[PDB]
Amino acid sequence: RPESELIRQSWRVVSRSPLEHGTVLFARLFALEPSLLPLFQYNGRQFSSPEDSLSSPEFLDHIRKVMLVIDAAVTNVEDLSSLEEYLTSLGRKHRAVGVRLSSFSTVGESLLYMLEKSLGPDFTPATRTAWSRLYGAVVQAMSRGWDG
Ligand code: HEM
Ligand SMILES: [Ar]
Repeated sequence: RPESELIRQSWRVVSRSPLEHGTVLFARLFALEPSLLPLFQYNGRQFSSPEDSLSSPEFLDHIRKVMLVIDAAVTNVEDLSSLEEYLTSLGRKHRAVGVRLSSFSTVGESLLYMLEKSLGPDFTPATRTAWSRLYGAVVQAMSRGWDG
């Protein structure tokens, strides 16, 4: 505690409808950083517009994969060292597909946006601070996949 409990309580709301909330996360992401759009290359083709991504089964499967990684982080919030090796290889995979490490800061802001809009009154400054810390720890582990 105390960050721990704020994370578990707030995630309970989001995890009721993961694809709907993850849709908000990625809509926001492309609004902030449109140059992330070409990195989702399924069947060797590029999405033209952000709304094109929302029709792609492969893209929606990636939303589910994202939400499952965040769920594992919440389940393990008391000790994240258990996920470190997995997160390092997840970083390496994203480096491989072309994501720059700086772009994970925009992902974090999109995550915070999605929580603010979902929780409304209930997304307190303490809750924000807890999620920033948890997300920061996840990215620090992933960052090792970009060497060092
Ligand atoms: C700008 C942000 C991101 C981009 C452009 C991106 C793109 C991709 C791409 C192209 C793949 C490979 C194809 C696929 O499996 O759908 C992938 C795999 C994956 N991504 Fe992401 N991703 C991003 C962020 C994230 C985040 C934040 C997470 C989790 C916290 C995540 C979790 C995954 C997982 C679990 C896989 C499967 C990895 C594997 O092969 O084992 N991604 N991502
Ligand atoms: Ar997170």
